[PDB]
Amino acid sequence: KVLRDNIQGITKPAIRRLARRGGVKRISGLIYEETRGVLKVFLENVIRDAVTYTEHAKRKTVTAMDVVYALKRQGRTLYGFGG
Amino acid sequence: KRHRKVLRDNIQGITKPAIRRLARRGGVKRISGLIYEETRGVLKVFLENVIRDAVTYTEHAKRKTVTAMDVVYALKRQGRTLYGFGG
Amino acid sequence: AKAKTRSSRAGLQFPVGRVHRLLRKGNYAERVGAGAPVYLAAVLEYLTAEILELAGNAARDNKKTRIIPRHLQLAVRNDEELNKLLGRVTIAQGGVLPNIQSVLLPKC
Amino acid sequence: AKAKTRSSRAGLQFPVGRVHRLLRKGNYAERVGAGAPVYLAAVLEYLTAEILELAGNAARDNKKTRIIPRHLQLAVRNDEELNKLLGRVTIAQGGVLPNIQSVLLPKC
Amino acid sequence: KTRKESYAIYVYKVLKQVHPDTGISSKAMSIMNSFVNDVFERIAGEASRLAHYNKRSTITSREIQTAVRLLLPGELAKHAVSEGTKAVTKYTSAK
Amino acid sequence: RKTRKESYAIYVYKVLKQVHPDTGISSKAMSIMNSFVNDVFERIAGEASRLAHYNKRSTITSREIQTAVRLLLPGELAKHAVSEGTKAVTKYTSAK
Amino acid sequence: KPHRYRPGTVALREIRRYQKSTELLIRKLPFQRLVREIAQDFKTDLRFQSSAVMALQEASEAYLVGLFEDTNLCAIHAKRVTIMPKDIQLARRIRGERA
Amino acid sequence: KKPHRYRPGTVALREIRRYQKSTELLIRKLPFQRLVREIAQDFKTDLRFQSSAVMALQEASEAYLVGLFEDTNLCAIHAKRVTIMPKDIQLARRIRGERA
DNA sequence: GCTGCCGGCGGCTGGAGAATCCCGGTGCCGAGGCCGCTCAATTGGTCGTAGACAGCTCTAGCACCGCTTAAACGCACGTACGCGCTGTCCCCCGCGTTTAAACCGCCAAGGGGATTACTCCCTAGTCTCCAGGCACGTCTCAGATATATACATCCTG
DNA sequence: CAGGATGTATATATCTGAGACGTGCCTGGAGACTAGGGAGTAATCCCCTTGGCGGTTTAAACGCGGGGGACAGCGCGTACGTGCGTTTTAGCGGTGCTAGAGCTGTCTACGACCAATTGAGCGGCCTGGGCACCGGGATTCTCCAGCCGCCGGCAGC
Repeated sequence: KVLRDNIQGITKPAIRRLARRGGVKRISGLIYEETRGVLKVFLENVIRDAVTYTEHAKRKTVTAMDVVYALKRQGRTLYGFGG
Repeated sequence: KRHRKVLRDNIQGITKPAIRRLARRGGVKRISGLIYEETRGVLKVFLENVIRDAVTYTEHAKRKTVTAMDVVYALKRQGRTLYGFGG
Repeated sequence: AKAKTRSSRAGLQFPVGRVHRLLRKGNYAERVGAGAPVYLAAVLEYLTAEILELAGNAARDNKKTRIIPRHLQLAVRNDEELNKLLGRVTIAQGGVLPNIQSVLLPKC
Repeated sequence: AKAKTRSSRAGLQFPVGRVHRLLRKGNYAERVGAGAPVYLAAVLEYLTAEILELAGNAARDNKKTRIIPRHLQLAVRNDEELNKLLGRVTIAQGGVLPNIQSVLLPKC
Repeated sequence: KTRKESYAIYVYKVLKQVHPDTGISSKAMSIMNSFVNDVFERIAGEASRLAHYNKRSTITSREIQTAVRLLLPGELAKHAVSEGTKAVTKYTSAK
Repeated sequence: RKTRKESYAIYVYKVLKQVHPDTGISSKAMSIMNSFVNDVFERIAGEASRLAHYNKRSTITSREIQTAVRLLLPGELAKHAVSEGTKAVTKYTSAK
Repeated sequence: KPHRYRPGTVALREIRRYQKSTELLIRKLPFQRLVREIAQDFKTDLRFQSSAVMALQEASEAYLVGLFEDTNLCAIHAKRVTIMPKDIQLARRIRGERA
Repeated sequence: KKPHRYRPGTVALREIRRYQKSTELLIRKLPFQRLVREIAQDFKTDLRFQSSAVMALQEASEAYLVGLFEDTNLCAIHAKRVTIMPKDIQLARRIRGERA
């Protein structure tokens, strides 16, 4: 059993723990796919900008400074990696 | 009797029919009777937030009049960019 | 002699020279390159042309010749990729787009 | 003659000269004043001092000596005005404030 | 006296270039002028921050190109980059 | 052994040493504090540069920073921040 | 004897009429007085041009129309047609305005 | 005798208490890193990610999803429910100004 | 009437897992002395933004009556709201298990990064003349009235 | 369950006229003709941290089974929002009329700028010793289901 998509790697218990930190009590069984969709969309929206920043800097490595920049651009500032 | 004619109870000037028209443009059929005070409070706090920045802009400019340039500046500052006033 | 303007040589209907001067005086960077105003003016001209053609289509649909801010809102919001650009902006006398939830309609 | 730092004259421990030079290379304006770096350094020092005091309060409330990002996030979210200042900022290794809606709680 | 600048003439030429028999109102002209001024500043500030990010002291067509990619969503992005490249290559072809 | 960088390490540590003399700060929290200082500095400086270019001026003085602080920091932070900014500017000017 | 219109149908005609148009829905004198009174405690002896009142009026109407769109979304989500202050508060809370 | 089993929906509260107090991430590092790398493989081929960049992206997305789930909880409770449903997420995002 | 009987009622008690505390041992590593360099502070002089004063002057605010139409008040009325009962069937929650994350060790190497010679592109200095801005000045063709028909309702049989 | 009468909307012929669009006039700012000197740029080497590999091992994800409780739906009370007739009240306006703040032009002056010297703030690099961490066991912390005395109906008379 080795053939698996990396989108499914966001396991159902991981979503459950994330929602527990969010503060929810009972979760419907169709949350576990909508949350994957939201996660994928959010990851594209940030890694697209991260990729663009790396291309502009003529680098091939996606820097943590770059991810911070793309996040602050998106309206979600990150603390812990420079600034 | 030259100036300083302070008025009061003018937030009631945002009448219930005005809020109903604004809601119907928003897209609601049925209306509560108790949402009018909440909506008036919401408008008051929004206007206070915008007007604070508008007034501090003029005070920085050392002017005694508030321009639409100033209101637009304050609106764009808080993330509510407004077009149509020399932006 | 034989003075010739920048917008003509760049094939642009937008003020490349004015954009260059405004970048220079806008405190964006210590120095500004020569192709940057051309690229920026081209992008601005494309964006305004797209919005203007959509607004003209809206006005022609409305059986109206001139363009009013209502048509500008109608063109900006009806196009999703423009609406994403102008999501956090509002235009004076623009109104909104007529829509009603299917819940609000009667039975038949 | 003998020299001395600016912050000694301005009564600060936050670098007036560094802030001045940062404003200078930051392309913010053509010219910057002599008191604007000092005012900015004072505002930065005030905000940092208040944040650090609030975070140290939580750290000592957890019977710890060294400030941790969890305590600092607790201090940021637990003061309403600082939460407003840092509303769209997310703190890595900060977690979330413990808050449970009263509906989810049991009947008794 | 006290001349003021705007984008009215260029927006009018753009209108005549897409609809040579369609006019605009005075309010929509200010609306378009404000939109142009807003997008111009939005792209220029992003390019400035891009240059500051890499310790570059210059703004070039590459910085504005990257800013266009960041700002304009998708189809807008790959049309705008193409048009900017076309205009800059026509500019550099004949100096 | 080369390419030294710059940060607000000593300044934030010194601010801690005057407010909680027996409390230290971890590395991750300290880097987060550094990011916060950089973010707020960029915010205020951007607002002040906006004001300076925005009233057709070119010099950023204590008035621009004052209006930016009154314009960014909400509520009581604005009052204490402007109060300490003015007291710092007057302390600087008094002793040459 | 006389013809009477069912409730919600006139509200629907009015929802279609006020959404198609763009004319301003808050009377000018009451809103100008509201703005002037709100600006009193900020700085006394202030002067407001009709253009600034224009801008404030348009911004406020746009803001309230957007809030009522979100509030209608909340009311329909909760299987209601009527909008109550709880919907307005939730729309304001998820937006992050009152958070 | 009889066995001990908790009242259904109490260990849910216990996990809410525990995770709202904890600090570490709630998604395994390797699968999330694989997802990030796969989703950047479309934008550019042969991309390298810093060790810190991946975890920056990670806890950024974790904070985003925690905030979304909190808003979803509030929306569901506003709908006089306890179960969070896909329509709750859709409404929370739509009001937040993300989906539309 | 009044005996039994029958089901609930909540009040309480201890067995049940969970959580916490502290002693005991253990590293790991934030906080501190050292070197020197690199840049920040000092003179010395400039020159040019920005303050003042002096006007002009358009313009924001006040009053004042006539209109009229929207705002406020009432009044049947039926429709949405809220609640209560019900019947599920579908989330939770332990248990066995199957496994895949996580560490730990050793390498090769593409990629990031500091120096160097350089060259050649954006800046700086003047002249010039044409494109943008504005005061008109129109005659418009863009708009707004009042008219006349089709329409979508809500009742009847 | 199909027609008829109705308040709504639709088109359309004049009015009818504020104002987008030339037309010049003017002017100021952008382009054309000269160095120039530092900002980026290949070329080079020099690390480095990154991705890859292969044993354990071990907690976590997973599939199954039971349950009960949250949820959706249907019937019922109800009362409040809604649509419409009746004042009435204040926006709207159009008339002047008033000074007030905006706005521009000049002289001046002082403070931000910048160059050559010189000293120390601090960023780094070990380093000894000090705080966060883990173990097991004793100590509590809640949480749940059965025993029981009490209570209120329930068939008879």
